[PDB]
Amino acid sequence: RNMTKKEFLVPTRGNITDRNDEFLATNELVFGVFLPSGLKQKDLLEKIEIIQKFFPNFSKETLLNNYQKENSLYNHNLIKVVGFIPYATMQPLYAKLIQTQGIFALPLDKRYYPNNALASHVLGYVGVASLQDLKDDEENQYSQIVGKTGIEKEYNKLLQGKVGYKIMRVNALNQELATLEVVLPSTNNHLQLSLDKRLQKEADKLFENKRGAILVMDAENGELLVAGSYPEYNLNDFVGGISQDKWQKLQDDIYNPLLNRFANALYPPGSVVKMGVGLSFLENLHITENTTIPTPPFIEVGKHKFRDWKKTGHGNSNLYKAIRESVDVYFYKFGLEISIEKLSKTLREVGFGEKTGVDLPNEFVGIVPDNLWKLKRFNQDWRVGDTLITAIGQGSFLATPLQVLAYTGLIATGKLATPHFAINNKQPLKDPLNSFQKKKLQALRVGMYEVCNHKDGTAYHSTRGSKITLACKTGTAQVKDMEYFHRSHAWITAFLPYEKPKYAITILVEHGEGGSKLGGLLVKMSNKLYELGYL
Amino acid sequence: KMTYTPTFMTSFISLEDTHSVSLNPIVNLEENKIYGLVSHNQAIGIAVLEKGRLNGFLNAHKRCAYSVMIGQNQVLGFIGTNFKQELVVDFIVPSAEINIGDQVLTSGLDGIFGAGVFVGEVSSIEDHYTYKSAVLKNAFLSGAKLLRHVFLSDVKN
Amino acid sequence: KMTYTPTFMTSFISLEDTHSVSLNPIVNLEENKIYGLVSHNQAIGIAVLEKGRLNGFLNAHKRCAYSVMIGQNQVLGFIGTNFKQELVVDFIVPSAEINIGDQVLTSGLDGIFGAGVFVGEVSSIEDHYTYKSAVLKNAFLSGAKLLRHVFLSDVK
Repeated sequence: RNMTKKEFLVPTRGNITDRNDEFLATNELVFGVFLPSGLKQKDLLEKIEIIQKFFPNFSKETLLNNYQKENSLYNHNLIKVVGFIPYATMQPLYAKLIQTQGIFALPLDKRYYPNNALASHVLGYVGVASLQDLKDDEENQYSQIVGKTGIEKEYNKLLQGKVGYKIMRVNALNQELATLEVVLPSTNNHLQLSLDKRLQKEADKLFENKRGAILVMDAENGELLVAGSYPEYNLNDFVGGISQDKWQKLQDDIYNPLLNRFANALYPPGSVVKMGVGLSFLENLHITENTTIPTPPFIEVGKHKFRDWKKTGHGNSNLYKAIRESVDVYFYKFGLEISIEKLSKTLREVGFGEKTGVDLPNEFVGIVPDNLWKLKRFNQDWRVGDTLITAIGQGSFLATPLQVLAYTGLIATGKLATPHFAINNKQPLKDPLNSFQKKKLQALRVGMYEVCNHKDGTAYHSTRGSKITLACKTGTAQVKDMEYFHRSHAWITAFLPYEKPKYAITILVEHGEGGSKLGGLLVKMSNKLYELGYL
Repeated sequence: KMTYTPTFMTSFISLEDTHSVSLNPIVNLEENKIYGLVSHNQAIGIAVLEKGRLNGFLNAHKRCAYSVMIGQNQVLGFIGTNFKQELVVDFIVPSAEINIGDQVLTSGLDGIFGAGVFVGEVSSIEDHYTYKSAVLKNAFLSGAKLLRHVFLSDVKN
Repeated sequence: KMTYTPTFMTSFISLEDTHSVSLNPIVNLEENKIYGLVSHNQAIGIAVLEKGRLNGFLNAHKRCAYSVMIGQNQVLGFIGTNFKQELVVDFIVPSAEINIGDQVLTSGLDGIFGAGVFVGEVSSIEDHYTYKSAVLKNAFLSGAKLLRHVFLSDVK
């Protein structure tokens, strides 16, 4: 009869690849010096002295501490004394370690992010299985390597793969005889993302001294070619546990590097909502895109005056012109005549209430403020003033850069893309619009066209020098003489090319102090897509 | 810089093991320094001085290990052996491109051999997921011609 | 360098077998050094001086072992024996190419024999996974006759 013996076959964690098969995330073969468990205190000391010689850069006692610790292996035996040893460091040591009978040196994997802080908020990082992680998915135990944030986390099961095992007949000498059973481990554990590494490096360059977020998206299927959040952080600093020094540096950086700003940060959309608001007017009222009304510097309604962004005012203006010139009063006036229940329905239909459905963990839904919402949070009534400030994307209105992006690609396309990173995530388009609404879209596009291309357009002086025709909408959100943190945030979203929309771009600079000021960044990205043949 | 000094075997250490030999003493070597052994322009194993005795541990001995490189891209691994006493290159990166028949040479990174001494050729390749192994053919094992005319490899430390 | 010094067998040591003989003393040998024994230009066994007695342990004997090489590639093994008291070459790597009929000669690396002395020919080969063995034919088998012209092999 005798007895048998089991051995797990643990697959290497899958690679993460760029659109064009560049490496974003991979593994590095490194070493580890191990001693057997359950050893005499006298002997253990003499072996640590031996291991001190080979690594004089570690202290005789820091190696005690490593012995009994919360580390270890997947095996019925062996304890890791020194870990993370570079291959090159092992080069003169391997043979010397082999000469000593009870000392083992074994190959280990260490995750590696070649580009460091590139797309750090997309890729995320892996860490040591928490005792709660082992509970979550029992199979996290064989590697003790699990995704903590972003894609590494969202696609952990895939990237990690499935263990196999191999059961074998053995003799007393505990040597291998017949294989009695084999179950093989999974193999194709790799993952391809839609990002383009060149386009993201451009994105980083553009936000070089700036905080905020930037997004490029194929508006026909929802692929994200760019997703920057600034500051990014260097994923490699987490791999072997984070140091007390670097954790302080990240936590106490006031610009908040750990914040994912395209999916886990909320900002007032500002004027960018205006074509969604206009679409509601046309739908619910008895008016048209050509309905022209007088647009003074401000209006009065009761006790208070609702002011337009520039002193001078904007003469007579229709829908096309109100979009073009980011005019406030057109929306103030028709906002008087629209119920917040119907406006909010249209805004929520164009994707501001809910998650876009991005393949990351914990996407934020916004707040499309309405009657019932103000009651549940503040217990205060819905005054007309609330309808009005909301009709220009401010007050209690919050969205994510993702929401604005999906929204912008709905306008341009007529259908709603689910943004995603995993190329093999076939996300069908969604059709949340009726007949009437789709027809009115062109009107809205022409407006966006005019923002960038008509000389009156808010974004004319800034978006010139573009190799393709652009269509945009600017925004500004309240929080030259103004100190940095008091400054309004800056939006600009846009689709391209105008003549047949395919891509959408959405940019947000924290304290960017005005939406038009971001046209110089939009062109540079739209040109990079031209330069690289996407257009 | 590097020296080759001739040496010869006086006997096997055990008569139940062909991969371990006693070598004639050589003037001022360092004790416990691991030296390389070369015969017909080939790596046959290593040698260590211990308590005044110069011992040769040949290819496929438990204690014989050293650094080698494979093919023209000089893919790195370490020499070991297996249960069938075949010479094996262990611990190769899984992404590395190896072909059956590729030359295997000493890497000269271990301070045992200089670079470029012939070891063998890749005959088969095992996947162990986090790394790969290569089993060699045309390497020195059991062949009596190469146990004469032996030189010790002293790489200046 | 190497020397052959003559001696002859005087008597068998054991009453249970023919594998062990007393040899006529030879002046100035070293004690416990293992010497080779040769007769008709063939390896017949080994000899050791112990406590003043020159003892021959012939091919089949439990204490007789020495280094041999097989065939044209001079594959190494050691002389031993097996459960059927056949003369065997043991300790051969399984990956070695040896064939039935291959010449078996002393390897001359063991400090017992010089190289190239005849031992036998391979008659069969057992594969044991971790090693292989080769059973010999035409080798000296340790028989009834007390030989008169044996030479002791002294390697220095």
